[PDB]
Amino acid sequence: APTWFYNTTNSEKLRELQHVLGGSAKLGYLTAKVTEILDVDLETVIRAKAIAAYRAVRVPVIVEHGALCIDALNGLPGALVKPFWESLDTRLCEVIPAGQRTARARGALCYCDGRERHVLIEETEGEIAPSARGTGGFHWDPIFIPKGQTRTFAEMSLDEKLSFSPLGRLHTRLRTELGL
Amino acid sequence: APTWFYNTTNSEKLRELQHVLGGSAKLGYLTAKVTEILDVDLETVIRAKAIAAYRAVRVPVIVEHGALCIDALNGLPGALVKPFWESLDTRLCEVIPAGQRTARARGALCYCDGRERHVLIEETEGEIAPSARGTGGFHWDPIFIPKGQTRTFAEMSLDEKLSFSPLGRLHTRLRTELGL
Amino acid sequence: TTLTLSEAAPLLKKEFREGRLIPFLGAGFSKPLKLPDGSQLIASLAKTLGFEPELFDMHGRFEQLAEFFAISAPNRLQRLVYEMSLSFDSAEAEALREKSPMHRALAALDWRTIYTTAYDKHVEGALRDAGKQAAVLASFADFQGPRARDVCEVIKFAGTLDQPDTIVLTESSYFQRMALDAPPDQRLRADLLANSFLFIGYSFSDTNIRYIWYRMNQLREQSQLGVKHSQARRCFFATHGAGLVQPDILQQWNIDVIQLDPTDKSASVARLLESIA
Amino acid sequence: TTLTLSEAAPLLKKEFREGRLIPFLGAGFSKPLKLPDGSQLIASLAKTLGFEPELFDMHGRFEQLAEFFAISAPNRLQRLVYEMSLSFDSAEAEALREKSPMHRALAALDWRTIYTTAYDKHVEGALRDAGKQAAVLASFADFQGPRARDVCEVIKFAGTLDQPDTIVLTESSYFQRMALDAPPDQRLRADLLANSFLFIGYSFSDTNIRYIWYRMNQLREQSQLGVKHSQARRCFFATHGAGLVQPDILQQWNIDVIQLDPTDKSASVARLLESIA
Amino acid sequence: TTLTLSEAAPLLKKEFREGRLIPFLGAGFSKPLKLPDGSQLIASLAKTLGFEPELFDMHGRFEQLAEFFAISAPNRLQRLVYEMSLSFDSAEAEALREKSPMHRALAALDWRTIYTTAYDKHVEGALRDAGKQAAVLASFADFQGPRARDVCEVIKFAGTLDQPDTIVLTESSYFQRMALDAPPDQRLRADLLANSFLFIGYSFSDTNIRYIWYRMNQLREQSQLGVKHSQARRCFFATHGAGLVQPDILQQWNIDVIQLDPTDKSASVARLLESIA
Amino acid sequence: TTLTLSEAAPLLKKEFREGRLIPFLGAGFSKPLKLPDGSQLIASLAKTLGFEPELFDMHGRFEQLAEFFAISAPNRLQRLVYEMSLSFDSAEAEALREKSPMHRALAALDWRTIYTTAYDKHVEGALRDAGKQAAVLASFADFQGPRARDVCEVIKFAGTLDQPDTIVLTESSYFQRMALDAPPDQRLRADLLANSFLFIGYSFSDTNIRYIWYRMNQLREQSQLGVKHSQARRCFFATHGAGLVQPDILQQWNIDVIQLDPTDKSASVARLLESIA
Ligand SMILES: NC(=O)c1ccc[n+]([C@@H]2O[C@H](COP(=O)([O-])OP(=O)(O)OC[C@H]3O[C@@H](n4cnc5c(N)ncnc54)[C@H](O)[C@@H]3O)[C@@H](O)[C@H]2O)c1
Ligand SMILES: NC(=O)c1ccc[n+]([C@@H]2O[C@H](COP(=O)([O-])OP(=O)(O)OC[C@H]3O[C@@H](n4cnc5c(N)ncnc54)[C@H](O)[C@@H]3O)[C@@H](O)[C@H]2O)c1
Ligand SMILES: NC(=O)c1ccc[n+]([C@@H]2O[C@H](COP(=O)([O-])OP(=O)(O)OC[C@H]3O[C@@H](n4cnc5c(N)ncnc54)[C@H](O)[C@@H]3O)[C@@H](O)[C@H]2O)c1
Ligand SMILES: NC(=O)c1ccc[n+]([C@@H]2O[C@H](COP(=O)([O-])OP(=O)(O)OC[C@H]3O[C@@H](n4cnc5c(N)ncnc54)[C@H](O)[C@@H]3O)[C@@H](O)[C@H]2O)c1
Ligand SMILES: O=c1nc[nH]c2c1ncn2[C@H]1C[C@H](O)[C@@H](COP(=O)(O)OP(=O)(O)OP(=O)(O)O)O1
Ligand SMILES: O=c1nc[nH]c2c1ncn2[C@H]1C[C@H](O)[C@@H](COP(=O)(O)OP(=O)(O)OP(=O)(O)O)O1
Ligand SMILES: [Zn+2]
Ligand SMILES: [Zn+2]
Repeated sequence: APTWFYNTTNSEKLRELQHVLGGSAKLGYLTAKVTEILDVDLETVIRAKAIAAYRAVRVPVIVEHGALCIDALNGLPGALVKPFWESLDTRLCEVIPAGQRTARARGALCYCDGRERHVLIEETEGEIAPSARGTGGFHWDPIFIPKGQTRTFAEMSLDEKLSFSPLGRLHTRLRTELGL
Repeated sequence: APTWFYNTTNSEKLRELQHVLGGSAKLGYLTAKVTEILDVDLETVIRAKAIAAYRAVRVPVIVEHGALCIDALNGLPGALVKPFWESLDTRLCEVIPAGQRTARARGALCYCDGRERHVLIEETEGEIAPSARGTGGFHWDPIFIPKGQTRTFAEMSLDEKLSFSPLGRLHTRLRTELGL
Repeated sequence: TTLTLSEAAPLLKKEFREGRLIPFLGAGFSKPLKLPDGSQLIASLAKTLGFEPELFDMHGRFEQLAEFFAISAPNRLQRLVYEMSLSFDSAEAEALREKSPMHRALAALDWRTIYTTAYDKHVEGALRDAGKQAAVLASFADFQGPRARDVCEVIKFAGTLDQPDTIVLTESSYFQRMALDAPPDQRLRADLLANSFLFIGYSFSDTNIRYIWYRMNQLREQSQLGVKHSQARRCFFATHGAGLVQPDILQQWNIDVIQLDPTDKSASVARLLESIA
Repeated sequence: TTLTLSEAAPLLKKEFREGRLIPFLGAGFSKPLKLPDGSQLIASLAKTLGFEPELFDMHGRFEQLAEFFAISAPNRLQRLVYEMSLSFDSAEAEALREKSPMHRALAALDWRTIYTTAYDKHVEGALRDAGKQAAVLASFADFQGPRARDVCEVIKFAGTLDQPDTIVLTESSYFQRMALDAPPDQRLRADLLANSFLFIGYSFSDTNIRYIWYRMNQLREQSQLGVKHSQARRCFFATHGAGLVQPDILQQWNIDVIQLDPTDKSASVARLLESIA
Repeated sequence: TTLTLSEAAPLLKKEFREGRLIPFLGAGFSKPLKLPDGSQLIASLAKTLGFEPELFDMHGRFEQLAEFFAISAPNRLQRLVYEMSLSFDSAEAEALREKSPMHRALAALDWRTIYTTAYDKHVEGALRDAGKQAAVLASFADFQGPRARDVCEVIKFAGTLDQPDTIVLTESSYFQRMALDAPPDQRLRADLLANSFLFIGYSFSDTNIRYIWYRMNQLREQSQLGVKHSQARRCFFATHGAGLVQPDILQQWNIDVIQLDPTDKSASVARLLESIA
Repeated sequence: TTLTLSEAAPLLKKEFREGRLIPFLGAGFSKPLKLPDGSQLIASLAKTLGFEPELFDMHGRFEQLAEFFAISAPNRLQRLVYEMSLSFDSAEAEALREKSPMHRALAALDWRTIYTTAYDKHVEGALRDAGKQAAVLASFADFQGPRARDVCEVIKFAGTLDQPDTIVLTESSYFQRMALDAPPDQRLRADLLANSFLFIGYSFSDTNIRYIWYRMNQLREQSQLGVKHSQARRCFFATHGAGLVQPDILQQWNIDVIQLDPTDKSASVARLLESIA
């Protein structure tokens, strides 16, 4: 039986984390839907998301939340990236001026065993693409190009995307701190 | 003794609503701080804000939340206007292209007596100013010019701003439906 | 600090082959029958009273919101029992009950006494499906009445829908049961003197259950047994979602917690009842 | 459906000049003394145990989280009483108590019996500040001991910090008080037979208080009085934030709700105690 | 016949750098904190009992007057402990404790064991002020409980105010400690086998301390060591006001007297603790 | 709260005719023989050491000043015993002993065991004056030695002057008797199990006597007798000048105080011993 449960309703996050942490027999999977608070700080939102998911499932839970801080928007959306990609689909490449396309793709895991919450944050420098290119991946992957690379997250495979994305450095930290 | 309590932590909203509904002896004032949920829809946020404020003060409560839907951003920020003005102060006039400056200033009251929540929404067409002009008012008033008018909300006095702003049509609806 | 399924399985075989294990079933045992639990009743009571279900749940506990419902109008509690009968013991709830793996695995064992706190005929009705016969005992006239010599007696600890005077749902009915004078209260306290219990689908939220195990531990402490002998007879509490505080409160009362797999709640209980056989 | 301050003021004058009004004070009566209520104790118990205060509050009620604290380590409950004595009855809490308008208005009236459920000497200490003298009665030895013929007897219904065996804070201590055999329990039930009570700063969340007024209603319904005479003797429940369900539950038990102004909670109570004079 | 401060300073450096020096602190170590000694407690016990403080001090020793206080009324000893906790461990006594030069000079040294006979948290509390951490050991559950690998253990030889069962104040409590069976008694007698002690602020008036050093001399005389080797391991007794009889009684028991300057009692002790460093 | 002479007289007749009353005589029983008490010895020890008698008495207790005397010079304790034999058992002290009314009234009764804590042959010497014969038992060789079939055994609890090794006068000798291993200690604790004692001329100032009656109360409290039966067997403490604290300490230990007339101390004791006959 598992002892830690990764809660997500996003089925594309689920097959990413099962690609690397899938072989661990100590990790189960739940799909409870939680409501995030309104704040641009990633640390604040992921920390209030874990207590809201422990209240739902009542087992040691691991939640995940992201950020897409942009320099042209002074860090917006931040942790408000979920209703930007809903509203601005690929016009998000056009609302940002050409010449200052730089941004940060941040990502945070927070595990709550019921008495303490611990947050693990990784971060990837990059820049917004001039137009959405690429087919693979999911939300905002056709618009983000990491630093040094020329291709987007959508143009790379799942093994290549996780060698750049924040989740590829968060697998090793989550496995070490939880013994998965 | 009052029977309805207007809850806000924003001291500039308090002196606006006391300018018109201040003479009503049935309206008291509280200052409990609530946390809004993450959604661009104004109806969804104001409705979850009233149950979160009734849980705090346990009396019949009236809460208030706004929106600044912009056509160039496909309705963004919407009810996410509180962390935009924190991040983009007057660069918000510069992130929007010149020529399609149109926007809507929406505003919503929601009163909860403990068993039902009723939402009153008004709305003002306008357009974003080319640069922040004006001294009076508060958050995002120097950037919004109503339709027909040439001046901002910041360039108008409190009696003139409430003849255009959504709160000036929400006083009469709140007084009639509550008997204030 | 918490037993697993494979660890607690030989401990349940020993008490069952001695005939000293008694199931205590809760409202959660009827969840694969698509029946409301204690939260969806309050969502239905708020719709009748004109409340919103999220605003009505913040005005008191489950016992107190049902007391408010019963005194809103005359004959308001009688109507609830009628509506509950139509939805709990319906024909489509019986059809989901033969194909339920928990109700098959419960009736496969040869029990002698079953305690339930649910308002439905789906525990004794599972025994009728397996060819066995049961005896519902809820009121004083049921205990006095005739029964076969060897029949699994199903003790309705909360009441039954065909006898609406026995239903404890409102707060005044729980305070009437605090005196421990009801025939389900007197039968439970005498069976607790000599038997292990298996809590399935029940969460210790009612203060009428927690007070009985309190005063059984009092008789235990005043009898001045040793450390070894006062910890010999245990009770078992199978729960998918036990927290961090509640399993340590129940170690005082000789109640062990069996952690079940929370991914599929229906199959985890069914593997527990098949491991007793 | 709820009395205001001006409506309930002549009803409290009549019971006071007959000597048949008794205050029942809660934890909220010591809130202008900057003392923790039942929520900031749990925030302090979670800091000692290593919990976060928001995660620890979701594992049970107030009675159950204190039971978990007391069994985490030996001598853990004794330390809490020692710490509580340093913070509740400190010198800076006494200095805020002479200048408190509620404690001046309470001691200005000539009471004979005061019931409190707080662990501090700030109710009888308010009586010593006004030149009067009080008599703390918490244990069996206090009732048996000597007292002046005419002295306001302050009944510590929950216990006192100078007698740590009388403190009911954990869940096992509340279950010990369910039998209604303690000397504060026996004195309360006999004063409820003949007197009106005034609930100030207390919210009916403990099931040991709600069970006493339940059984009083039993004696009342079995005595077969009329509609007019069974509703004659009322009790009064002053609360700033009473909801929608709880005032209607207490109409069964002859408890009227006095709605106080929630803007300034300290001055609303002080105007109630000055309106009795 | 009596060591001075400069003579005893190299003798204390040698035992400290070997890790074989242990402080024994008395009631006089908390006198700059404006706390009562053994004489002002009796002046406070006489006020409660109705005696005059000069007449009450002539009816027996300190052990016997506290025994008379504890049996005058029920729960009279538990009232004293509560009152003592309000005055000894108050906030203004903590504020005088960071600016006290003795408590700074005590915590500047890297001790491993400290014995105290005072009921206040101002010896381990001085260690928390210097960034260090301490471990209070007063009862059997403290010795059995968990501590860190290396933490100065503060042995409360008389008891602590947060555990009122460990306090030895009355005569029956001192007679219970004559058997030398308590966990502070067993820990002291094993540390006396191998370590030098430094008595600061304590006067040998209790017959439970003088009896332990008596029996240590027995083991010493029956072991038949020479004149040179039986006088090698000494203990040190810093006192401002030692008389003429008592320093010669303690030469039997390998206890040397350090005469401190009686003009400023606070600065004389602080120069002793800084001379060890 | 204190027995008089006429009240305690029938209580002493009942224990004497059953043979269960044993006198315990102190230093004050030899005061009409013009012998020094514990205060005039210290006045004589201060003259030898060069002290003033008022300054020497402020440097410690009676046990501690005699310990200081014995280690001032070699063979200093053996000189005192020789001096005390010349003054306590002199010929003019024997001549005052036949005409003493207390020593006549003591020897007129047919005792079987007498305990004394004085250093003189004036208790057994009073028995030889009345024609009776006594048996002094002070050391181990006296208990092992031969006596007659029936002879009042005088137990020298403190020692005798003709056996100077048995004298307990210095502090190290009292600490040697704390283990309760001496033959006077073992004989006293077995006679206290079954007999009432009559304290005449002794004041409870020695902690070796008060510790024996403490442990007797232990055997009494652990045996779990009732309120009536644990208070049945009393001891009696005749004293002219008992204070206010000390009679209430001894009520714990089943010791009753007999108040004698302090005007003539010799005749008040003699009327007590004649009232037993
Ligand atoms: N006719 C009924 O079945 C019915 C329905 C609602 C309420 N009630 C009455 O009101 C009381 C409150 O009901 P409640 O549900 O809130 O408390 P409860 O303690 O009776 O049930 C909660 C327990 O059900 C368990 N549970 C939930 N889903 C489960 C599943 N799929 N399989 C196995 N176990 C599961 C939970 O883990 C939890 O331990 C009930 O005790 C009952 O007396 C009865
Ligand atoms: N030494 C203490 O004072 C103390 C502190 C915490 C807990 N406790 C014990 O634990 C129990 C739980 O405490 P609790 O506070 O959660 O329950 P409670 O019912 O005793 O107090 C809640 C009540 O206090 C009232 N209140 C709050 N602020 C007030 C104010 N400024 N003026 C007047 N009334 C005010 C609330 O309206 C509410 O009705 C307590 O009943 C007590 O036995 C005691
Ligand atoms: N919480 C407390 O501190 C406290 C207070 C009163 C009593 N008690 C208990 O009751 C017992 C009564 O014993 P006692 O107090 O009569 O004698 P004591 O032996 O405990 O203390 C007397 C010693 O304190 C020393 N002293 C006095 N002033 C000093 C100063 N300014 N600096 C350093 N040393 C100083 C004296 O020289 C003397 O040697 C105590 O041993 C204690 O167990 C504790
Ligand atoms: N050879 C001796 O007689 C002798 C002399 C001095 C000391 N000592 C030893 O040293 C110890 C201390 O002597 P202590 O006298 O101070 O203590 P103590 O308790 O032996 O004698 C005091 C008691 O003598 C009583 N007393 C005084 N005058 C009396 C009288 N005229 N008649 C009857 N009773 C009278 C007092 O009331 C008091 O209760 C003694 O117990 C003894 O062991 C022995
Ligand atoms: O690496 C990524 N590459 C492309 N898109 C990504 C990525 N990571 C998150 N995303 C998208 C998904 C979702 O639209 C939003 C996160 O918002 P988020 O609230 O966490 O998603 P969700 O509500 O659908 O699932 P969950 O229940 O786990 O919160 O950004
Ligand atoms: O008419 C307006 N003219 C100018 N600025 C306005 C107006 N109306 C709202 N605003 C600003 C204030 C706040 O920065 C944000 C609303 O966000 P909002 O969450 O409601 O404000 P808040 O948290 O400070 O106070 P409250 O406790 O009432 O929610 O937009
Ligand atoms: Zn989400
Ligand atoms: Zn806000």
